[PDB]
Amino acid sequence: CSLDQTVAPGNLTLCGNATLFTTFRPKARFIAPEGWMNAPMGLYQRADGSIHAGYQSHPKHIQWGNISQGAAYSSDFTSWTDFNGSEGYKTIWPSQIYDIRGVFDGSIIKEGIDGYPTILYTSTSFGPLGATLNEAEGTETQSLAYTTDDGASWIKLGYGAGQNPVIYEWPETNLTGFRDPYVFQSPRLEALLANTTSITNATGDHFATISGGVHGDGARLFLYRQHTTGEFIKWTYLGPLVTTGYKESYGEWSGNYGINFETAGVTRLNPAGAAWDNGSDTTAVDFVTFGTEQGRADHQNHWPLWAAVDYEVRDNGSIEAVIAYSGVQDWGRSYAYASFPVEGYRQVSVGWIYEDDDNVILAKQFGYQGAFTLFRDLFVKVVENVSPSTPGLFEQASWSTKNSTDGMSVTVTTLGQRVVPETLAAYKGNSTVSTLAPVMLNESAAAYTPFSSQPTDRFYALTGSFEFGLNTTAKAGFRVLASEEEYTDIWFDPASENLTVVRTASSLIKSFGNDTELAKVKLYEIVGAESKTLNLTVFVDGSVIEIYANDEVALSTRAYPWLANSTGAGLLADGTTAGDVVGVSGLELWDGLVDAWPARPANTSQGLVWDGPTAAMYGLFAGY
Amino acid sequence: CSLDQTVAPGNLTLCGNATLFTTFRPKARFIAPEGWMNAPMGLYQRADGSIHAGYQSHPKHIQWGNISQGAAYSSDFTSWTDFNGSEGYKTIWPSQIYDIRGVFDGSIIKEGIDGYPTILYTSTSFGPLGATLNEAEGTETQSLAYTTDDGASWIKLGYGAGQNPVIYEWPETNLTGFRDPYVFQSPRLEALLANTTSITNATGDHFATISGGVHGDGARLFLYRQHTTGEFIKWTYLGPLVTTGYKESYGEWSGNYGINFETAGVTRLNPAGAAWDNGSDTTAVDFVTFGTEQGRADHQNHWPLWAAVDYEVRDNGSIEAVIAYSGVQDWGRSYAYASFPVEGYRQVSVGWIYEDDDNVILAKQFGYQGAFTLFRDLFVKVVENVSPSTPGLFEQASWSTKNSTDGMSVTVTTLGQRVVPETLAAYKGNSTVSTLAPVMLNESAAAYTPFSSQPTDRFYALTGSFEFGLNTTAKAGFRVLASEEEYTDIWFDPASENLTVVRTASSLIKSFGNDTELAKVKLYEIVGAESKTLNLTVFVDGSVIEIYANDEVALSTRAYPWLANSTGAGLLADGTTAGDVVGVSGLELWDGLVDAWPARPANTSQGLVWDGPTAAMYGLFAGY
Ligand SMILES: *[C@@H]1O[C@H](CO)[C@@H](O[C@@H]2O[C@H](CO)[C@@H](O[C@@H]3O[C@H](CO[C@H]4O[C@H](CO[C@H]5O[C@H](CO)[C@@H](O)[C@H](O)[C@@H]5O[C@H]5O[C@H](CO)[C@@H](O)[C@H](O)[C@@H]5O)[C@@H](O)[C@H](O[C@H]5O[C@H](CO)[C@@H](O)[C@H](O)[C@@H]5O)[C@@H]4O)[C@@H](O)[C@H](O[C@H]4O[C@H](CO)[C@@H](O)[C@H](O)[C@@H]4O[C@H]4O[C@H](CO)[C@@H](O)[C@H](O)[C@@H]4O[C@H]4O[C@H](CO)[C@@H](O)[C@H](O)[C@@H]4O)[C@@H]3O)[C@H](O)[C@H]2NC(C)=O)[C@H](O)[C@H]1NC(C)=O
Ligand SMILES: *[C@@H]1O[C@H](CO)[C@@H](O[C@@H]2O[C@H](CO)[C@@H](O[C@@H]3O[C@H](CO[C@H]4O[C@H](CO[C@H]5O[C@H](CO)[C@@H](O)[C@H](O)[C@@H]5O[C@H]5O[C@H](CO)[C@@H](O)[C@H](O)[C@@H]5O)[C@@H](O)[C@H](O[C@H]5O[C@H](CO)[C@@H](O)[C@H](O)[C@@H]5O)[C@@H]4O)[C@@H](O)[C@H](O[C@H]4O[C@H](CO)[C@@H](O)[C@H](O)[C@@H]4O[C@H]4O[C@H](CO)[C@@H](O)[C@H](O)[C@@H]4O[C@H]4O[C@H](CO)[C@@H](O)[C@H](O)[C@@H]4O)[C@@H]3O)[C@H](O)[C@H]2NC(C)=O)[C@H](O)[C@H]1NC(C)=O
Ligand SMILES: *[C@@H]1O[C@H](CO)[C@@H](O[C@@H]2O[C@H](CO)[C@@H](O[C@@H]3O[C@H](CO[C@H]4O[C@H](CO)[C@@H](O)[C@H](O[C@H]5O[C@H](CO)[C@@H](O)[C@H](O)[C@@H]5O)[C@@H]4O)[C@@H](O)[C@H](O[C@H]4O[C@H](CO)[C@@H](O)[C@H](O)[C@@H]4O[C@H]4O[C@H](CO)[C@@H](O)[C@H](O)[C@@H]4O)[C@@H]3O)[C@H](O)[C@H]2NC(C)=O)[C@H](O)[C@H]1NC(C)=O
Ligand SMILES: *[C@@H]1O[C@H](CO)[C@@H](O[C@@H]2O[C@H](CO)[C@@H](O[C@@H]3O[C@H](CO[C@H]4O[C@H](CO)[C@@H](O)[C@H](O[C@H]5O[C@H](CO)[C@@H](O)[C@H](O)[C@@H]5O)[C@@H]4O)[C@@H](O)[C@H](O[C@H]4O[C@H](CO)[C@@H](O)[C@H](O)[C@@H]4O[C@H]4O[C@H](CO)[C@@H](O)[C@H](O)[C@@H]4O)[C@@H]3O)[C@H](O)[C@H]2NC(C)=O)[C@H](O)[C@H]1NC(C)=O
Ligand SMILES: *[C@@H]1O[C@H](CO)[C@@H](O[C@@H]2O[C@H](CO)[C@@H](O)[C@H](O)[C@H]2NC(C)=O)[C@H](O)[C@H]1NC(C)=O
Ligand SMILES: *[C@@H]1O[C@H](CO)[C@@H](O)[C@H](O)[C@H]1NC(C)=O
Ligand SMILES: *[C@@H]1O[C@H](CO)[C@@H](O)[C@H](O)[C@H]1NC(C)=O
Ligand SMILES: *[C@@H]1O[C@H](CO)[C@@H](O)[C@H](O)[C@H]1NC(C)=O
Ligand SMILES: *[C@@H]1O[C@H](CO)[C@@H](O)[C@H](O)[C@H]1NC(C)=O
Ligand SMILES: *[C@@H]1O[C@H](CO)[C@@H](O)[C@H](O)[C@H]1NC(C)=O
Ligand SMILES: *[C@@H]1O[C@H](CO)[C@@H](O)[C@H](O)[C@H]1NC(C)=O
Ligand SMILES: *[C@@H]1O[C@H](CO)[C@@H](O)[C@H](O)[C@H]1NC(C)=O
Ligand SMILES: *[C@@H]1O[C@H](CO)[C@@H](O)[C@H](O)[C@H]1NC(C)=O
Ligand SMILES: *[C@@H]1O[C@H](CO)[C@@H](O)[C@H](O)[C@H]1NC(C)=O
Ligand SMILES: *[C@@H]1O[C@H](CO)[C@@H](O)[C@H](O)[C@H]1NC(C)=O
Ligand SMILES: *[C@@H]1O[C@H](CO)[C@@H](O)[C@H](O)[C@H]1NC(C)=O
Ligand SMILES: *[C@@H]1O[C@H](CO)[C@@H](O)[C@H](O)[C@H]1NC(C)=O
Ligand SMILES: *[C@@H]1O[C@H](CO)[C@@H](O)[C@H](O)[C@H]1NC(C)=O
Ligand SMILES: OC[C@H]1O[C@](O)(CO)[C@@H](O)[C@@H]1O
Ligand SMILES: OC[C@H]1O[C@](O)(CO)[C@@H](O)[C@@H]1O
Repeated sequence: CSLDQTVAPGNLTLCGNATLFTTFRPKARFIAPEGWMNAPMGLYQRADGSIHAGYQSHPKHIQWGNISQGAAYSSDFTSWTDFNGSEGYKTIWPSQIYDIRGVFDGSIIKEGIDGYPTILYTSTSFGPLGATLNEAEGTETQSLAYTTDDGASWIKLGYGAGQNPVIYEWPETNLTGFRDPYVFQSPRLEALLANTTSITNATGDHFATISGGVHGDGARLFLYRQHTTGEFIKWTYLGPLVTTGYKESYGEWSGNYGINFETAGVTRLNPAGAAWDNGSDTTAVDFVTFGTEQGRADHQNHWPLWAAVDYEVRDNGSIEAVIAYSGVQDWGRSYAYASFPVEGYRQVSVGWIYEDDDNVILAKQFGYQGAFTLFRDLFVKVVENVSPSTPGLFEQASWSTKNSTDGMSVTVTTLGQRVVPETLAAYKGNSTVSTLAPVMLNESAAAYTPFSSQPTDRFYALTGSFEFGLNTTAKAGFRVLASEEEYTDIWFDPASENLTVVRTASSLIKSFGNDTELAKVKLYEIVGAESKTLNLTVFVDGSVIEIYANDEVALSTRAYPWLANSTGAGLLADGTTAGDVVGVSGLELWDGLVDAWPARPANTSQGLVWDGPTAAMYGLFAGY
Repeated sequence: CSLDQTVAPGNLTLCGNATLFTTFRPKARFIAPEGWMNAPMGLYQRADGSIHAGYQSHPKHIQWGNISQGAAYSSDFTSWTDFNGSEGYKTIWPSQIYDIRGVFDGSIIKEGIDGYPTILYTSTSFGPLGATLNEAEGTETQSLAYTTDDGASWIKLGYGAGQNPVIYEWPETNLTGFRDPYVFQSPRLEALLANTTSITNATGDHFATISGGVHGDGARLFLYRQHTTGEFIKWTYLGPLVTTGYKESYGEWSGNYGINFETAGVTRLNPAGAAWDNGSDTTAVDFVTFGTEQGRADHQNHWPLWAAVDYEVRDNGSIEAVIAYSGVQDWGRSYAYASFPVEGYRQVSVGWIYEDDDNVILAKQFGYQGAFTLFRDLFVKVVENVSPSTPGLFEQASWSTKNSTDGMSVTVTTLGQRVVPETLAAYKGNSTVSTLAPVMLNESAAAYTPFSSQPTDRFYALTGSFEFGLNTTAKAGFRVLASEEEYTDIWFDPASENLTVVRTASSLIKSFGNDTELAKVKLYEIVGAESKTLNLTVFVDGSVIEIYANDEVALSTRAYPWLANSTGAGLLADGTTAGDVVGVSGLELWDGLVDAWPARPANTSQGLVWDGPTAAMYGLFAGY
């Protein structure tokens, strides 16, 4: 195994375990110390203002199994410190008959058992488990644990009647899934249900959704309400909150609802961030975020979606969330988005970016799999003075429109997402910042124009505002992780409304994915404007490429160039002419970002292990 | 619920949990503090000379489940002290994917991992488990744990390749069972295999048997040998040690071999006790003790058996234990006998006495189920100068015969069992001892004759020597736990060779078992004698009646009389006449015995719990 990155890669499958640990590894984001990670979980702001982040974790392995909560904390979403206890960085693990098959996703009751932060999580036991299998009741249940030391450790309630698991009865038969309890307070839902509490007897101040579906009949989000305030054992099933059809799609801008939901959450937002009103704020909108499975031919059959909803109260004292419009939270290789409340009326969302090595060819050589996305503030994005001639505006696909009184302008509303400002400030302050001169891409533009200042490594950010003619057929964007022989091209094509990431040349290593990523982006044209603008921001972090457009569209992907000099960046131009000009301004490069794990050495591998021949006998985990 | 024991019992099923805790409870023997217990396990003599005894335990329940090792220690087999740790009196419990379904029986390697006492135990996981079910490989495996604090706690080896479980591959297909590893040293087997170690490469000083069988083709005891001395991960399968046929019986004196073995062990004995020679001691005999299942219509389909064996070395470097003669370790409501070595060339055996409430009618009201037998020294019983006219002598059923040179006398050899002398000494010393006058049972004998001194409670022992004519048709024995209305009759009938316990009047409470117990007893007639003698000893301990005859035959049973005065005892006589006289001598009553758990209060119930609706969903444990 040669690690010479000045020549073509050899047969890297001959390399030992974790020999490629640092080669492609993100440095500026949340990632486990080593091994397998997937979904964020147990997210909460602690009493001291710091953020506790959990994650689905399988240390010393590179496939899923014995799934546990790994955890860490941060005062700024950006620089993190691992917990370190008797199980290393794990804080909850399989240990009881009810959760021995895995401690799945869970969420936080901030004032729970004996006043302590309390997690409600999916406790899994034996049996077929999956949306395409014949799962039975008991295999997935919901259980409680609480922490007396701010997340350093958790104490589970005892196993038994009136204790764990606390939710085990399936609310409907033939479920495709029954997991990922999302606990939340909602003045909105309390106000809506206040006249029906005699029907259900559920009067608690916490609600919980559980994600699943029904075999042959689409996904379901099930709503529960805490039966009594200050008591956490009894949760009353109200009814289905979200019901979608088997592989139903709301359209091209909205992914596909698949057969089963995962990691669903409920929030309420206004233009500033989180909204805690009862319905009285006319600018606030109710949202559900959710993953779907088996409604996609690629991306591990997974869509991370969101929908704006209008709540209706049913006669039996339950809530129907009627979908008003429906979108995509991230168009790339990410899934399992979780959101949580943060001080200052914020709702912050973070997901999991998987690798692009689906045949598991170099996973052992990495010695790890997975990272988080960046942490994102959610809010209601409002665009005023939108021109009615904006193409496709009244499809109202992943947005709503409200006409002005005179019908000559429109107010557009949709889900906004932006990187938390703490991370942007820390990144900028720790980076070498180059402000670049604006450029007109015209007849003289090369296909690729390197920036006047170049990155020094695979840890950087770039931004630019691309101004297009209203009838342009030109394409423009950014090339990143670029040498002569390897590069990744991020294009926007206003005529098709497609943002693409072309990865045919991303790496000389052929075992990594090289399919083109695609997001839809609606450029809302402004009344009186003779152009339309795309604000495009890209974070490059080891192998992660994380793209944001107009504080609305997000696309996370992976590129694994071998060569040490495949770090360059610049502007892309196609079909720009003297008449069809793309103006690029507000150009800036941040080289370096932040070391997100300052206490960790460069190599935190502890080696990899095999579970042995019993892994195949039990049939639960791959075993490596 | 009335607890008035001076009048007839009411409907005792209306009584609360553990309200009958003290009513029928043994006081003078090993028993858990509360709840369910079954098989002894993890038996060893510690470095300080004390005895560590483990047991299959389910606290706060009255049926089997979450099965764990409860433990205690004693300096004299008789007075015990519970361990007390983070899990109360438990010291090993289900905690890993490989043992989450139960920590089954295991045995001790005295100098094991890092020189510490080490247990090899059956670690169970999910799936059908049972001799009549379709069990699969992995459901029962064998795992190691070691203790650094003399049994107060145990540390399991890690889960994985080259660690736990250490034995998982089935040695043959379609096993009925694969459990109860019995680890032992054997100079005998080492000497027999010494010329074959090139064939197998197994040269360790520990052997282990695993108990099971093959579907449709009878029971099997599988022999393993430690691959290398001082190393405890690798155990090499040699071959089947004992092979018996599907529901095969060696005859009337030998029970039935059933379909599957449980709790099998291997030992070597001589007339004094344990034998540690290599084969050179011509007085020593190799024995296997084992439980069988599904070869009996009653007694929970369970026979606790033993066999004398002659070892043959196979060409593949394995051992066939050929059965020479075959007997019964206890004829009553006991099972799961374990034996272990004790200083002074002793092998000590102890089993589990189950209740006689198979429909679980009063188990909750008890608040516990089960006890141990007394601890028994094993040895080779030798009877010299036996008359060849002893009826049925040359059937050689559960004994062997060796003729004298002149053919006029016989030496009989069989398995001897007697209560450990420490217990007999402690019982006698703490009791009020009444030595009773000898009696001739003749034409004037009443059916029942109370002893001149009577017990004061349900904790006593009695012994007597019954001398019969060689052609007697008289019956005699002992009545115990007796008032006018309730009593239990222990009869010997030399003409049929049957020792019986008639329990039709044992209790006014009709839900307890009342079937007649039966053991075969061979009175070996001595050359020149004009009579034959039965030495009969009975221990009465709460509800336990434990009977020993001629240091050979054992019969454990249960009687639950309601009335407070159903404690009396005396002699039974049937068909005694002027011509057919039974002489009774050596009569002695010990009233009181010993408080075996001096630190425990009278009521050690902690209440009972229900596992809740998930117990039925998981399908592993009853849940109560
Ligand atoms: C199969 O069998 C299994 C084994 O038996 C079984 O699992 C066990 O289940 C039981 C029962 O559910 C569990 O017992 C509970 O334990 C809770 C604490 O759990 C944490 O701590 C224990 C013990 O920790 C000590 O020991 C360990 C090991 O040595 C050390 O590491 C620790 O440092 C600590 O050591 C100190 O103490 C020792 C003595 O105990 C000393 O020896 C030592 O020197 C130290 O000083 C840990 O073992 C636990 O770890 C395990 O679990 C975690 C997850 O939780 C895993 O991550 C980990 O790997 C382990 O598996 C864990 O860390 C107790 O809190 C709990 O007791 C409460 O609940 C019951 C009711 O259900 C009450 O009876 C009891 O009174 C307690 O309730 C009171 O207190 C709580 C909290 O304060 C209140 O909320 C509650 O209202 C109540 O308050 C009352 O009192 C107040 C005043 O005090 C009053 O104001 C109130 O009004 C009120 O009256 C219970 O004991 C046990 O942990 C399980 N063990 C394991 C190993 O899993 C399994 O379920 C079985 N399976 C089946 C299918 O049946
Ligand atoms: C799913 O995930 C699960 C969770 O991750 C996973 O289970 C875990 O598996 C791991 C890996 O197998 C287990 O880790 C092992 O733990 C052994 C010790 O186990 C005992 O102690 C721990 C820790 O105890 C501390 O913390 C608890 C909890 O707070 C306290 O109660 C204790 O008092 C104690 O507290 C002190 O220390 C803390 C810090 O650690 C402090 O915070 C605290 O303040 C105190 O000071 C317990 O948690 C264990 O309890 C659990 O298990 C028992 C059964 O064992 C249950 O009954 C119980 O309920 C719990 O479930 C337990 O009591 C370690 O010995 C072991 O490390 C050895 O092995 C590995 C190799 O496999 C080596 O890397 C390592 O070096 C060690 O080997 C050396 O040492 C041994 C023994 O000394 C030697 O034999 C060996 O040769 C070697 O020697 C070397 O060094 C010598 C010099 O030192 C040298 O001379 C030699 O030459 C040689 O080089 C390992 O860490 C972990 O316990 C499991 N945890 C649980 C909760 O189950 C599960 O498997 C996963 N499932 C799947 C399917 O994957
Ligand atoms: C004395 O000890 C016991 C422990 O043994 C303590 O706990 C009780 O344990 C018994 C079992 O011994 C439980 O009985 C079972 O109850 C089931 C129905 O439960 C619901 O109703 C009761 C009655 O009002 C409620 O109290 C329960 O509430 C508790 O549980 C819920 C969770 O569901 C918690 O949220 C609460 O907080 C409580 O903890 C429940 O709401 C019932 O299904 C079950 O029925 C079987 O058994 C009976 C009798 O044999 C049959 O009539 C019936 O047909 C079922 O029989 C089954 O038999 C076989 C084998 O099981 C199966 O193959 C068959 O198909 C069939 O299903 C049973 O009655 C009791 O619920 C439980 N009580 C608790 C936890 O409070 C006592 O508390 C303790 N007493 C004291 C004072 O300490
Ligand atoms: C680098 O990290 C790894 C952890 O990932 C460490 O451990 C190794 O892990 C790999 C898996 O990643 C193990 O590979 C598997 O080995 C099986 C055969 O094992 C036996 O042979 C090897 C080779 O000589 C021995 O080393 C083993 O000894 C160890 O295990 C025994 C217990 O059996 C212990 O007692 C010892 O002490 C050792 O610990 C064994 O004797 C093999 O069956 C398995 O095969 C699958 O995978 C390969 C490749 O994909 C296929 O060719 C094959 O067809 C099988 O594919 C399966 O694929 C799917 C999904 O699994 C199934 O559905 C199919 O039906 C099919 O079965 C695999 O090759 C390796 O054994 C293990 N090594 C150990 C523990 O030593 C490394 O140690 C670590 N390296 C370092 C230097 O630290
Ligand atoms: C019944 O018990 C008696 C008394 O223990 C046994 O007779 C004794 O046997 C020993 C050992 O051979 C002798 O040393 C004693 O002299 C005998 N004592 C007597 C006759 O009082 C007798 O062997 C036992 N019988 C059976 C059939 O087990
Ligand atoms: C980058 O590295 C490759 C391989 O060493 C080399 O061919 C190329 O000229 C280097 N320089 C660039 C792309 O500027
Ligand atoms: C990282 O550390 C692991 C564990 O010690 C080691 O096996 C591996 O070779 C190291 N990799 C690198 C790139 O240093
Ligand atoms: C309430 O009504 C809805 C709509 O029919 C139904 O799906 C839900 O199950 C009901 N809730 C109950 C029965 O608790
Ligand atoms: C909204 O405005 C557009 C453009 O003027 C018009 O076509 C449409 O009918 C208006 N909708 C409503 C509800 O008035
Ligand atoms: C660099 O990043 C750290 C960690 O996030 C942050 O606290 C610090 O303020 C940053 N440095 C600046 C802004 O100069
Ligand atoms: C075309 O673009 C280049 C580079 O921005 C610029 O120098 C030139 O002035 C542009 N042409 C016109 C006509 O503006
Ligand atoms: C024993 O008790 C019962 C019921 O109280 C009584 O009838 C009998 O006379 C008592 N005395 C005996 C059997 O000596
Ligand atoms: C024994 O103690 C248990 C637990 O406190 C109690 O429920 C039961 O009534 C007691 N039984 C007796 C006979 O004292
Ligand atoms: C050794 O031979 C016996 C008799 O055929 C057989 O049952 C056993 O499995 C053999 N041992 C092996 C193959 O290890
Ligand atoms: C043993 O002795 C009996 C009685 O004398 C006789 O019938 C039998 O044949 C003898 N057995 C042998 C092997 O000599
Ligand atoms: C009573 O029993 C205890 C406990 O077994 C024992 O140590 C003691 O010696 C006995 N008392 C005597 C023989 O007087
Ligand atoms: C018959 O038995 C009684 C009681 O033991 C005794 O008094 C009497 O002497 C016996 N008869 C003969 C003839 O020995
Ligand atoms: C003695 O026991 C046997 C069972 O081994 C039985 O067949 C026989 O009928 C019994 N006879 C008497 C008289 O009890
Ligand atoms: O690791 C298991 C967890 O990951 C998910 O499948 C999302 O991909 C969740 O539904 C589950 O809780
Ligand atoms: O409790 C389970 C244990 O009990 C037995 O079944 C004996 O009755 C053993 O074979 C097993 O190890």
